Amino acid sequence: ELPRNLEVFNEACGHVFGSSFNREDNSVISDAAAFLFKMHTHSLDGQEAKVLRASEKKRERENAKKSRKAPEAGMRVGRSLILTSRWTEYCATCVPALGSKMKVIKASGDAAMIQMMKDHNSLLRVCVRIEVWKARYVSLVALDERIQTLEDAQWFPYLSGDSYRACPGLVGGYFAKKAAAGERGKNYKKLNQTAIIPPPRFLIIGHRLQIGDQVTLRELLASIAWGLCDGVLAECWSPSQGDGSIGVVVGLPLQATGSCFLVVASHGLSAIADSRIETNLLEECIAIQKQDGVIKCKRSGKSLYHCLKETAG
Amino acid sequence: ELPRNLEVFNEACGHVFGSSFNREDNSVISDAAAFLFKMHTHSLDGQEAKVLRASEKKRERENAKKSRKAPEAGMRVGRSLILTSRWTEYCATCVPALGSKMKVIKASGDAAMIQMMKDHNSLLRVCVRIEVWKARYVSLVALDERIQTLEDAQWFPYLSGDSYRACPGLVGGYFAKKAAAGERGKNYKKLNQTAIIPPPRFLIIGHRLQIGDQVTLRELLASIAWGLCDGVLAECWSPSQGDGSIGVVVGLPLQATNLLEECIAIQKQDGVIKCKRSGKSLYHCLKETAG
Amino acid sequence: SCFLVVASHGLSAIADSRIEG
DNA sequence: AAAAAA
DNA sequence: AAAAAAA
Repeated sequence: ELPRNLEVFNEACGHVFGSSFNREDNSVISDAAAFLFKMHTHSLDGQEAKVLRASEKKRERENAKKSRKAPEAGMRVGRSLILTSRWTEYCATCVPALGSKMKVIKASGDAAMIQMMKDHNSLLRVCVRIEVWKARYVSLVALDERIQTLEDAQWFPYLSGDSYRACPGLVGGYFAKKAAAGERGKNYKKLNQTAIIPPPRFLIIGHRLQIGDQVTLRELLASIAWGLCDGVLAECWSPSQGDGSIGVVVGLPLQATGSCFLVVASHGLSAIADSRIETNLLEECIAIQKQDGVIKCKRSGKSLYHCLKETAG
Repeated sequence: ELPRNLEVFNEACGHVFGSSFNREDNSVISDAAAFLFKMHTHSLDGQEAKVLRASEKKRERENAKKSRKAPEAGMRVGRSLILTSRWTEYCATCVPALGSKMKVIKASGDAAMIQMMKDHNSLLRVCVRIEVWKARYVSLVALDERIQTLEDAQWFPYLSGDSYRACPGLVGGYFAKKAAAGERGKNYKKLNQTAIIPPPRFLIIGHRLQIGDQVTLRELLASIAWGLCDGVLAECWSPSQGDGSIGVVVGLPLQATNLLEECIAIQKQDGVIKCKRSGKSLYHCLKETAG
Repeated sequence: SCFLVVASHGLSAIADSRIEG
C-alpha cells in the first residue's frame, strides 16, 4: 500500500503522538516531522552528547543538553501535538545509538539492526523533505532577513548540516555552499532550488503532485517554488467554484531542474556564458505543462511573495 | 584484416562475454568496454589492491575490494552482457600483474610478455576512446553536475585518472586540469573536446565515420561533439525516408550581432560550406525539439 | 522589503523588480 | 602512427 | 520529480 519510507514515517509519528497527530494538516505534519528529526539526530534534551571532535564551546552545549531532563509525556509540541506516554520507548527502540554507521551494522550482520538503520535513514530523508517544503511555505509570506542579494538567495533553504546530509540535492545553506566551493566528486549533487515537493499531507500518503489536485495557492506555490521565485508561477493554480480557500492545479512548470544555458566554443565558434542574455528580461516565458498541452506564459517580472502580498491587500 | 588494436578488443570481448556480446549495439559495446577497462585497471572485486601509497581510507577500500568475492560466470554486467567461464582465464593470462611496467618487461626480453603488455595498452586506449564517446552520448541529454560555468565545462569529459593516462588528448577532468595547471612539454597533449570518435559499433570494426553512412542523430552528435556544443552541428545529420530515428550523415565539421553570425565549416559531398551558428547548445536544442 | 526575483524554470534573475526597464 | 608514463 | 556511500 505504501513504500517503506512513508510507512516508517507514519508508524513513527503515530507511536510518538497517539491520536493527536492530524494526518490532513500541513502545519501539524511539519511540526511532527521537525520533532522526529530532532529525536533521530539526538538534538533533544537527555540524549547522547556530540563530543567526538567537538570544540569546548560546543561540548558545553552538548553537556548542558545531556544533563537537561528529557521531554515528559503530555508535553505540547508546536500547536496541536501532544506527546504520548510511550514516546520514550519509541525513542529508545527505533533511534540508532549516536555514531551508528551502516558499515558497522552490516559487519554485525543483524538483520533487525540493519532494518532499523534503514528505517532511520528513510525517516531522516522524509523529515528533511518536509522541512524544505515548510521552509518554502514560510518564505512565501515571510522574507528571510539573511537573503539580501541574489548571491544570498542562491543558497535557499538555509537548513542544518543534518538536512544537507539527508537531502543534498534539495537543501542549500552553508553546507551546500561548502560543497559547491570545494572539490566536486562523482557524488556531488547540485542544489535544485525549485524541485517539486508534494505538500506534507500528500508526501506522507505517497500521492504525487499532479494536475487536478485540490490544493491551496500557498501550498501549491511552496510545492513548486518559494517566495522569491517569479510570480508567473501562480498560473499553475485556479480557484474552485465559489472561491473559498481551496482551488485546483491546472498545470506544472517545466524545466524545474537541469536548466543550462552554456554554449562552449568549438569548431571556430565562440563561447556563450548565457544563451538568454546573448534584450528585455520581461519578455521571457515559462513553459507550463497543462492537461491540454504545454503553453508559454509571459513572466510577471515580480516576486511570488510580492504578488501574494498585493493580492492580499 | 582489422588492425591489431581492434582485433585485441574483439578477442577480449568474445572471451569475456561469449555470445551475449552484441557488436551492433552502442550501449552493449560501451558496457563491455567499461567492464574490460575496469578489469585491466585492477578495479574488479577480488583483484590486487592499490596499496603502494594509499591513505587510510583508500587502503581500507582497496583491501575490502581485494577481500570481496570476485565476479563469477553468469554475472549480469549492464543489460545484455553475461560473463562466461573463460573470463577468469582471460583475466589471469592477458591482464598484466599489478604495477607491471614496460621497462621491466623489455629488460626481461620475453617476446610473449612484451606482446601481452602491448595488447593491454592498446586495449586500454580503445576502451577509453569508447568511454569518451559514451560520455558525450550521455551528456547530449543530461549534463554533469560539475558543469555549472564555462570554466567547469572546459574539462569535459570528467573521467578517471586511468582514462586520462591512456588518452590524454581526449579525456579531460581533474587530471587534465592538473596537467594544465602544471608543467608542459613535448609529451604534453592538449584536450580536444570535439575530436571525431566513430560510434563504438563502427569503431570496433575500424569503420571511419564518413558522409553517407546510416547513423542516429544522437550517435553522430556524440561522435563529433557533446551536449554543450552549438546546435548548428545538428545540420551534419539528415533524416531518411520516414525518419524512424535513423538518418544519414551529410557533413563533418572542420577545425575539430556578429557573435550569432559566426559560422562553422562543414565538409560536404561537394565542398566546404559555411553554416551560420544556432546560438543554443545541442542539449538545449534537443530538449526543446523533443516535443 | 526585498524585490529580488531569483532565476527559475528558465527565467533570468532580476536584482530589482522596480528598476526593470 | 611509433616512443615515453585526490 | 531506486539503491549503495557519508562551521
